Amino acid sequence: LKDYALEKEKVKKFLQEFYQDDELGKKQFKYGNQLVRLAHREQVALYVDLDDVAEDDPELVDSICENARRYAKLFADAVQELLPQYKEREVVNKDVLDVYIEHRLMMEQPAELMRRFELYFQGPSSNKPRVIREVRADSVGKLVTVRGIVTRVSEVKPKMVVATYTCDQCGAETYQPIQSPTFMPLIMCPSQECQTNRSGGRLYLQTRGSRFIKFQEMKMQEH
Amino acid sequence: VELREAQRDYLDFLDDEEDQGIYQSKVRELISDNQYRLIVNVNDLRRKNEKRANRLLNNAFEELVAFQRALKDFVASIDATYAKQYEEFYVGLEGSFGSKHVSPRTLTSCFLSCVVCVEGIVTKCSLVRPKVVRSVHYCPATKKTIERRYPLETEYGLSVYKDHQTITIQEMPEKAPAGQLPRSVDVILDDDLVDKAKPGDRVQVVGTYRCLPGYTSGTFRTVLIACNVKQMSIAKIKKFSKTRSKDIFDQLAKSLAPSIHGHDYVKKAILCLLLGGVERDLENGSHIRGDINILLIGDPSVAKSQLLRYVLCTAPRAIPTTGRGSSGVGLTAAVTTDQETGERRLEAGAMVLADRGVVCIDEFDKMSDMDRTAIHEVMEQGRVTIAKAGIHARLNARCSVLAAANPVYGRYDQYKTPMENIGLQDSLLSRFDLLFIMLDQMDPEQDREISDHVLRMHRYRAPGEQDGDAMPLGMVSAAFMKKYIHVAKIIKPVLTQESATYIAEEYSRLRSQDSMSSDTARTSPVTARTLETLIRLATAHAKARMSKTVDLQDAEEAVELVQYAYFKK
DNA sequence: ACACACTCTCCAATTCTCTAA
DNA sequence: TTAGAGAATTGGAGAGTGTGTTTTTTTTTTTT
Ligand SMILES: Nc1ncnc2c1ncn2[C@@H]1O[C@H](COP(=O)(O)OP(=O)(O)NP(=O)(O)O)[C@@H](O)[C@H]1O
Ligand SMILES: [Mg+2]
Ligand SMILES: [Zn+2]
Repeated sequence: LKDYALEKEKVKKFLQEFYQDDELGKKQFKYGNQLVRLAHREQVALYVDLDDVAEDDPELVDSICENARRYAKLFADAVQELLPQYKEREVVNKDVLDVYIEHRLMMEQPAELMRRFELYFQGPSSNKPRVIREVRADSVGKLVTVRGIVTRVSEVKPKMVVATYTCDQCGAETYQPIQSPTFMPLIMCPSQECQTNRSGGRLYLQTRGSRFIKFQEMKMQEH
Repeated sequence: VELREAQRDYLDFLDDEEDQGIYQSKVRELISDNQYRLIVNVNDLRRKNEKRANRLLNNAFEELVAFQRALKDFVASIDATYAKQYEEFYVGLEGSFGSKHVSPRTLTSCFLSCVVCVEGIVTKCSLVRPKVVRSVHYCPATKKTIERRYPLETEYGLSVYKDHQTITIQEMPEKAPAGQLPRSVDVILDDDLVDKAKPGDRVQVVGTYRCLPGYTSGTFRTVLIACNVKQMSIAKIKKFSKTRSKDIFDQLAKSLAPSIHGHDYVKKAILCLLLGGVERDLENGSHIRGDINILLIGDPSVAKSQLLRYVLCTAPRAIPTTGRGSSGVGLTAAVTTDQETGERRLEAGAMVLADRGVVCIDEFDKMSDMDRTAIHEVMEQGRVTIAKAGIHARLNARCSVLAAANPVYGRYDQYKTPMENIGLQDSLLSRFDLLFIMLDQMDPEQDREISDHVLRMHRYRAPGEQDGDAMPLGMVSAAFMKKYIHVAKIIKPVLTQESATYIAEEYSRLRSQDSMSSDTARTSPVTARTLETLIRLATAHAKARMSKTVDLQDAEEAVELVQYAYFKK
């Protein structure tokens, strides 16, 4: 397998150096500009285009198309590492969830809780759309493109991403990142003071601190 | 440990380049097409090595694994890089199996672990879904990984899966023993064999018969793990069509259904139904119906039912139905609970299964009108709209309907008009292309030849049968007819200015004559649908000639046919 | 895979007894 | 007189084991 550290540096190089002959050929480095907007919280999602990557490294594009999930995580971490370099400005406080984070910083002075951006791939122009019948089991885990008609859509629901608890006795806080479709919550304090004294303090979950994302379910059908 | 020598036998059988090199050529083709299964003919194996061939059929499992390994080594010896692209290779079998050819009734518990060759008719399918064979997990913090076959996080791109499906085969009903219902068996399809058969198909499956486990009651369920799946259904046609000495369409029509005497025009119309017209589409999104529908009405004992039972045997993808024995749900589609997955889904009815085919409705006048409401949408637009089991869908049901009925009061009445004798609604009667009336006119001159022909038919005995035998319970040749019709279904001929002009002028003349005529002398009114019918019939006649143009001869034949159908007492 | 009910074990807390501060 | 060390009895903290878990065809009475 590849060294994902080397791949991380290659991705950083792409973000740092790529220009699409952009802004009417003025070569203003589209992804650098995007990183400025992301750093100043002007924008949330970032759609990286695989046709741009193909100009420098088609083998990287092929590496992405199979086992896409690894490269999703990789690109997200690369963007988080590069974001402070494109910052120059202090942003105004505008969200209760971030007021909690600000209090947490003030008291301190995991990264998943702070990572307020989304990263998605726009498919390479080589890949023609499949019909819903041709997405067979040899395509598990691979990036695909599909075409059809929508039949049903749900309302938008809050989906849990990381839970935040508080302890009645010791005044500390704890975190629990969520990935599977289900989880089991915490009960009793794992901090060293409570544990060593066996003082039995309980954990209360805080909807003012935990992180949520907009989630919706949909169905699509053959022509 | 003789299997290492058995594998050695199979490897030197596969290395046939020293003796005419057929199997090496086939393996080379397999490589070029990027495939991973081979089909071996058991006759060749039996010829080269009697011992190994006769042992394979009685020890399916232990012998086939050796054959697979021999194939893997041989392809690796040709190209190691190609051999590394796939985990394992497969082999399928064909030829003559002798005593192992069975049916779902004759297959019994003594056949377990034999290679068997079952045949029957497919009745249902489950949905394709994946199965896991090898799973992988990885840790980026340590560059560590683990695997399993059938902390760290799962690697979907390093793991691998394969497809799985279930189908069911049923005994041929013509072969059932007296007074019993047909038997059936469950077949498993896997990897590259999924979705190779659908309901109503006649198939022949090769596989290994095996039990499935199930405290235990000491009782098992048996299934057939398929190993291969098979389906069943130029110069002569060129020189025959090139002759041009006679009107070929008349000869083919005369030769239709030799047992049945008389009824020339009905035979010609049925041949047009078998050949069909052609579709056309318009820039506004509209389209013209290419298929033809026919209706027959008449007295008892005038061979109406026999013509339906004949078309059903001499046309591809044809379905029977009777008016009293069927329901609207059965005609269109019904909701079904799957026992493999637990899910609810639709199942095709009679008119859906007849897509791009023919459907024969006998005893049409005994249907409840609620079923005719279902038939209306199908006959007009070729689609059927369904709103059940969480699905809102527009299914495809493009088919030609051939239907037969008997008049009101049982025997047709000469002193009443056609619209009085015929029991159906005028709206429904406007959908069929042609409507024929048939009557038992008791002339002795005609009875002479009819009775003679029937009696000749009852004295025949087949040449393979002896003087006193009785059977157990359980002119153009037919073969050429099938082949000629099958090739003629490709031609797609086109209008000519002269034929279009003739049809337009003649339609205006016919409309004037109809305007002069009265309902006491006609079956139904003449409108634009008459033009569509004329165009379809002329197209079909041109199609029979294989002439790329629709000619004046085709148009003249078409108008004569509809003239006879509409303007005779 | 994840919860009740039951059985069982070993570690060390509580008191008796003898002794020194 | 007040307090600590060595020996005996007993509670309970903890581990291990066993088990459970809408959608189609056909009849009958009474409404038409
Ligand atoms: N011209 C004929 N040639 C051959 N057999 C004929 C002919 N006319 C009648 N028959 C016989 O008629 C019998 C009944 O045929 P059938 O198709 O049921 O007639 P039908 O018009 O459908 N009458 P019915 O089903 O009662 O409405 C068959 O056994 C045939 O042998
Ligand atoms: Mg009949
Ligand atoms: Zn605590």
